[PDB]
Amino acid sequence: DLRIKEIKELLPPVALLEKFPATENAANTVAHARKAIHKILKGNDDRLLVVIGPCSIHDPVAAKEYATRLLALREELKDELEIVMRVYFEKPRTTVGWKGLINDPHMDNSFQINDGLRIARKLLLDINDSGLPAAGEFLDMITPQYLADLMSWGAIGARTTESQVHRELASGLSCPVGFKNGTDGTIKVAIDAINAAGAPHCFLSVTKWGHSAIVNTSGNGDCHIILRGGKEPNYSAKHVAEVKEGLNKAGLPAQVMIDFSHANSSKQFKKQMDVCADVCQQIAGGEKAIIGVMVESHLVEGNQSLEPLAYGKSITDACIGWEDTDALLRQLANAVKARR
Amino acid sequence: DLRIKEIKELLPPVALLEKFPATENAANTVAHARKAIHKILKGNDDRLLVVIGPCSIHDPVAAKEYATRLLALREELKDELEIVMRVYFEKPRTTVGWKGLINDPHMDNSFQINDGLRIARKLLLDINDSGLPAAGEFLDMITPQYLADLMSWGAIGARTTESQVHRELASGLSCPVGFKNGTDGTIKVAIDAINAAGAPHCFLSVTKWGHSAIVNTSGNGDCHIILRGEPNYSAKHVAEVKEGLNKAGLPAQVMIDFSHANSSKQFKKQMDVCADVCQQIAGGEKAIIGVMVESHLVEGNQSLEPLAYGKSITDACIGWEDTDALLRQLANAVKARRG
Amino acid sequence: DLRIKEIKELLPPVALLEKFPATENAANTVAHARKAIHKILKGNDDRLLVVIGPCSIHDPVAAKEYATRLLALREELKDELEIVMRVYFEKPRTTVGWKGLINDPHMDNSFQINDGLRIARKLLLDINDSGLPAAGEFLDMITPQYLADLMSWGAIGARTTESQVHRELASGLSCPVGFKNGTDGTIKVAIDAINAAGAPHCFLSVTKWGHSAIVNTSGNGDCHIILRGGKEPNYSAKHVAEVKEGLNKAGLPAQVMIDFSHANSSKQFKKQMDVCADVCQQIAGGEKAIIGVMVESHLVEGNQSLESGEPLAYGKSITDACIGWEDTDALLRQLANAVKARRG
Amino acid sequence: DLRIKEIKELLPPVALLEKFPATENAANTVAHARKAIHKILKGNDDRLLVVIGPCSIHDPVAAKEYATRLLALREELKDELEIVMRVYFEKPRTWKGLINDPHMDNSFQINDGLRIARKLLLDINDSGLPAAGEFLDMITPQYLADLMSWGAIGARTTESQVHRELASGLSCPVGFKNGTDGTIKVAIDAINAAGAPHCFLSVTKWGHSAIVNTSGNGDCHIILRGGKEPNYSAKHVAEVKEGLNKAGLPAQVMIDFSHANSSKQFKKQMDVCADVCQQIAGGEKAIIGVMVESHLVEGNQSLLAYGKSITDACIGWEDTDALLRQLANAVKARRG
Ligand SMILES: O=C(O)/C(C[C@@H](O)[C@H](O)[C@H](O)COP(=O)(O)O)=N/O
Ligand SMILES: [Pr+3]
Ligand SMILES: [Pr+3]
Ligand SMILES: [Pr+3]
Ligand SMILES: [Pr+3]
Ligand SMILES: [Pr+3]
Ligand SMILES: [Pr+3]
Ligand SMILES: [Pr+3]
Ligand SMILES: [Pr+3]
Repeated sequence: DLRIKEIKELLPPVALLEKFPATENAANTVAHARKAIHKILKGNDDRLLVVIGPCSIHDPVAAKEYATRLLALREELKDELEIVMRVYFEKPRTTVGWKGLINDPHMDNSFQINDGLRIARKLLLDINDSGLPAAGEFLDMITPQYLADLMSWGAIGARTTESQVHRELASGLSCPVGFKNGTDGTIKVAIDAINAAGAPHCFLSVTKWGHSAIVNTSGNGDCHIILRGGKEPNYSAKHVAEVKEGLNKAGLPAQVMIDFSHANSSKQFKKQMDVCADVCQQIAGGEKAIIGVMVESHLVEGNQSLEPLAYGKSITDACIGWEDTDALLRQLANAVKARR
Repeated sequence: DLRIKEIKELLPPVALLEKFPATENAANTVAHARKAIHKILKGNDDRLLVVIGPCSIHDPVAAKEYATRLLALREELKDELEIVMRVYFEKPRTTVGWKGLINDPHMDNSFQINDGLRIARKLLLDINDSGLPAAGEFLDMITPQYLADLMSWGAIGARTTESQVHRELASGLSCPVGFKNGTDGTIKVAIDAINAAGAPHCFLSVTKWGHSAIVNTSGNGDCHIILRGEPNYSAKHVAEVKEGLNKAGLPAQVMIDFSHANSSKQFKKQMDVCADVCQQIAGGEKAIIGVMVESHLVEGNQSLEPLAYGKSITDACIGWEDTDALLRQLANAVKARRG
Repeated sequence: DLRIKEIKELLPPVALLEKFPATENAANTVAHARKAIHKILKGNDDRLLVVIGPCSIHDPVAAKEYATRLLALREELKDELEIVMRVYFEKPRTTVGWKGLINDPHMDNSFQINDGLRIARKLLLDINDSGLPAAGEFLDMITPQYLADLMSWGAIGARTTESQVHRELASGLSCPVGFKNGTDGTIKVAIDAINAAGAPHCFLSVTKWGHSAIVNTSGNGDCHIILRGGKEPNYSAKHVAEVKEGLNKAGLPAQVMIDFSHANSSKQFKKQMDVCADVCQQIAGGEKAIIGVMVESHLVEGNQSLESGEPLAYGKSITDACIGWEDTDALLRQLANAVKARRG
Repeated sequence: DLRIKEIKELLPPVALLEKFPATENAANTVAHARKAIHKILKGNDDRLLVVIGPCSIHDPVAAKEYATRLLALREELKDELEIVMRVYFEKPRTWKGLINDPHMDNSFQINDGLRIARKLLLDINDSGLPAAGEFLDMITPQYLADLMSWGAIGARTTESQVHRELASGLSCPVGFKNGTDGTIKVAIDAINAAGAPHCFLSVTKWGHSAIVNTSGNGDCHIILRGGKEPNYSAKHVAEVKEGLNKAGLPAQVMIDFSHANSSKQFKKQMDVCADVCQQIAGGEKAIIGVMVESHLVEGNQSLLAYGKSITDACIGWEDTDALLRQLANAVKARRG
C-alpha cells in the first residue's frame, strides 16, 4: 500500500533451475559432501569440517580463483579436513548496508536481483562442478529454492537463530545446517533452534514455481551449534565444556563448530590465527567435540569499503589472506592427525 | 527436497480480499486509527495509545463480545485514550502447543490454514466494521498480505526484532510498528530495528496474487520501542530508555507492555504495573506514549472437551472488571499529565 | 510482443469461487438438472430438455426478472419439460462486435473483465439459488473455471465445433454438452466432435489458481448434436432422419436437440414459433429422437443496437432478436402439450 | 471436476526462454524474415514466400538435416524466393505431435516436448533458416512464437473467435486456410477480425492467466488448400481475388500444394507446382506465397524409417530441389 513504492517481476526458481541445471559432477559433489558431514556429525568420521572462504561473494572471477586454490588444499588435506568453500550471497546487516550479491549484484542500489540470481547460481554451479562443495547462510525465505540444491552445508545467522521461520526453513533443507549462538553469546537460543529444526513443521513458504503454499517438513537431525562469540570470545576449552554440558542436558550431541571470526576474533582478522592456535591445541589435546571450524578467508587480507574496487579484498568483514589460509589449514590438519 | 514431505494449496490473498473486502466503515476505522497513532508518535497528541485484548484469539464469538464492551469504553475515554483491540492469533513459543487460530483454527492440529485465514480476516473485518481498531502481531512474511489492510498497529515478535527479514517487512507496513526490547532489557537491537525499518528496502516477497516478486519499500517512520522487561516499566528504566533513544537520535518515546516479565508472569500484576505507569504519567511523563495489556472477558487461563467461555487458552489475562478499572486508571492519569 | 499493447491483472478463479460459493440450493439445482439431462440422454426419461432465454445477458436485473417468470413455468410444466435458462455470457462474432457481459460488461469497450466475472458469477449463483438451472456457451478457454460449477448444460457454438481445443474442453466438463452443426449445415463435424469429446485427452489448460498446467480428462459421454440450420433450416423430419441415421452409423444414439433460432428461423425471430409448430407435430406424432430444443427468448421481443448511443430499452436483446414473454409462455405450453401427446 | 483425472505441473514459458534464449543470429533471422514477408504482403517485393518442410516434426535429427539442405537452396534462390522451413510441432486431428507426445507413446511428456521443440526451433533459426508454424493451442505459442517468422491457423479453427484473437496479437504474419469446401468467406472474415484490436484472457510468459489487449494484425492473408475440389487454378484465384477486393482486402493468396489441392496424393504437388508456375510466369502478382509438404524421403509411415513422415505424405528431396527451382524461374519470368 502506501509504503510499497514499486513491485517488479521475479524469475521463478524453476527458471533458474532450467537455465543452470546441476551437472552430474556438481550433483556428485553435493551428495558426497553432505554424506561426509553426516558421517562427521554422527561421530563415525574423525576428520574436521572446515567452512572457509570470503565473508561475502561480490566478484565471481576472484571466487573462481579462490575456489581453484582451495580445491587443491581439499584434495591434499582430505585425510584430516573436509573443506567446504564459503559462498555467501546474502549478508545480514546490523542496521543497513549492502545485503549481498543476489540483492544488489552491481553494488549500486540497482537491485538487479534477477541478474543477481543468475550470476549467483552460475558461480555456485561452476564451483560445485569443479568438485568443491559450497556453503552459505540461509537468510532470505525465498532465495533458498534457487540455490539450495547446490548447497552442501548451511548456516543460520546469529541474528536469526531465534527466528521461527528460519528454524522452519532449516527443518526442510536437504543439507546439514549450523546455528550461530546469539549476538550476546547466549547458547540457549541455538539449542532450542537445533531442537526445533529437528522436528517436523507445517508453515507457509514459496514453491519452485514462485507460488505461495503450505509446506510440511520432516525435520533435520544434521544440525549443530556454531560458537561465534558475544561481548567476549567463547572458543576456549572452558567455553567449549560449558556448551558441551548444555548440549548433553538438552538430549543433543555434544558437538561444536568454532567460528574463528566475528566476536570470537574481536572483528580483527589477524586474531583468527590465534583462535586457530587455541582450537588446534584443543584438537591435539583430544577434543572430539570440535567437529568443524569456520574461517573468513580471501585472496587478499583485510577489507575495503564501497568506485572501482581492489582485487581479492572483501567489501564486508575483513578476511585472512591466502598465505595465512594455506598455513591455517595445515595447522588444523596437523592437529587432527595428532588427535587421531 | 527430501525433507519436504508434502506441499498443499494456499488461497491467494486476493481470494480472501475478494471474499472479505473492507466495508467503508472498516476502512475508515483503520485510516483514522493509523492517523491518530502517527499524531501521538509525532508528539502532536497528549493521548495514550492503549493496545488491549486477549493474549490470543481462539474463539471469534467471545472476541466480538469483547470488542463490543471495549468499543463502549473507547467512546467513553477517547478524549484521553486511543483504544485499539489486540487481535493476536497465536502465542509464539518453542515448547509444544496450539499453533494459533490461523495455523490451527479447529484446535486439533489439523493445520487448516485456509480456514484459519478466512476466520481471522472475517473477525478483523467485523471488529473494524463496528468502529473498533485492531492491532496485530507479525510473525511471518506471508500472512500479513491477508490481514494488514485491517491493522491499525502492529508488533514485531520479540524473537525477531534482530532479523533483517522482519525489519524489511516493517519498512513496508502501512501501519505503525512496535519493536520489543531484548530479553536482557537492552534496547540496542530495538534501536537497530527502528533505524533499519525507517530505511527504504528492496527484497523478495509474496504479492496479493500469491506469487513471489521484488518489492521496494519507502521506510516506516512510525516505529517505536515496546518495553516488556526483571521489570523495566519503572521510572528509572524509562529515563534510561529515553537517554538511549535521544543519544541514538530517535524520539525518546516508549510503549510499556504490562504483561509477562513486566508483570512477573502473574496476570493480576498488570494492575500493579498500571498503578506505577499511571504514577509516572500523572506526574508529567510524556515519553510513555502507549501501553499493552493482556485482557479478556474472563480472567486467567485454561488448558486446551469443552472450554470455559471467554477465558484464554494461552497466557493468563485480566478479566473485564479489572479491564474496566485499568482503562479508567489510565484515562484519569492522562487528564492529570495535561493540567 | 509488438502486437500486445497491454497486459493486466486478472482475478484467479479461486477468488470468484471464494467470493461467490454455491449455496446448498444452488448446488442442488445444478446436480439435479445435470442428472435429469443425463437421464433423457440415456433414454430413461421421456421429457424434453428446453434451453430457453436471451441470446445474450447484458442486464442482471432483466435477467432475474426473466428467470422468475421462467422458473414458474419450469415448476408448472416439469412433468413434461426440463427447463433450463440460457444464461450466455460469451458471444462469438462473425467478424467483430460486443463479445458479451464478461468481456465488456459496460458495453462501451472498456473491457472491465474482472467486474464482468464478478457480475456473471453472482447472476449465475442467484439464478441457480432460486431453483432454475442455467446453460451457457463455452467459447473462452479460461472463463469456464469461474462458472462451470454453476452450469447444468453447455453448448459449443457452430464456429467452434470443429476446434480441437473446444472438443478437449468438453471432454473434461462436468455437465452435458451440445455440439451445433457447422455454419454451412454440415452434420459430420458435430458427430466427430461428440466422439472426440467422449474420449480422454491430455492438454494445456488453466487451473483454478490461474496458472497453466497439464490436464488429463476422462471423456464426456453426455454429448449430443444441436441442429441449428445451415444455408437452409434443418429442423424438418427429412433432416432429423438423416441425422438419426448419420449418428447410428457412427455408433451414437439417434438423439437431437433442435435450435429454433439462428439459421433454422432464417434469423427471423418470430419464425421460432413456426419451427415450434413443426417440431411439436413431430414430437406429438411419435418422434422420440428429439430430446431437446433451444429458443431465443426475452421479456420484450425484438432487438436493439448499442451503436446508437441511445439509452437501451429494458428487457430487450442487444444481440440476436428474440421472442417476447407472451410468445414464450405460449411456446412452452405448446412443447409441454406435445411431450404429453408423445407419451400417450 | 468429475471428468478431470489429473493436473500435472507445466514449466512456465520464462523457464524455456531462460534455458533456450534466442541467439542474436536466431533473433536476426526471425526479424529479417518477418520484415521480408511484410514487404511481399504490402506488394513492395516481387519475391515469393515459400513455406516448405515436413507435415510434422517427429525426429529433431532428420529435421536438422532437412534444415541444412533447405538453407542451401534458400541462399541460392534468395533473389526469387523467401524460403521458410515448415516446423510444425502441433497437429490438428478429428498423435497431436512432438510437443504433446514427443516419445510417441501416449506418455504425453509435454515439458520434454516443449524443451525439444524450442531447442530445434532455436537451432534452425541460429543457422539462418526462418521457421513457420501452425498455431493450434492458446498456451504453446508463448514458448515458441519468438522463433517463428510466419504462422498458420488451421482450417478447422479459421472460424474460431479464440484463434482470430490469438492471430490479432501475434508478432508474425499469419495465414488463414479456406474452410473444408473451397469457400473463402470464413477466411476473409478471419482476416478482418484478426486485423482489429482485441481484448481477451490469455496466459503470460510467467504461466499465469491475465487480460491482454492486442493491436490487430494487418499481416494476414488467405491460404488456398481446397475442399471437395482443388482451388489452385487461375479461375479459382480470380474468384478469390474478386472476393477479397469486394471485402476490401489486398487481392493476394498463398496456395497450398498439398491436402485437397493434391487430393491427398504427394506427387500431385508437382502438378500444382506446374500450374502455379504457369500462372506466376504469366504475370500473376496475386500469388505471394506457396506451401509444400516436403521431407528428405518421400511417402509416409504409421505408428521407423529415417527422414520419412509419420503424418501426411510428403515429396522427397529431389522433387523438392526441382520444385524450388521451378518456382524461382517462374518468379524470374514474372519479373521479366
Ligand atoms: O447463442 C447461440 O446459441 C449462438 C451464438 C449467436 O448468438 C452468435 O453469437 C450471433 O448470432 C453472432 O452475431 P454476428 O453474426 O453479428 O457476429 N448460436 O449461434
Ligand atoms: Pr563475516
Ligand atoms: Pr539483466
Ligand atoms: Pr502473551
Ligand atoms: Pr474447510
Ligand atoms: Pr443468438
Ligand atoms: Pr471494479
Ligand atoms: Pr499436412
Ligand atoms: Pr524428462
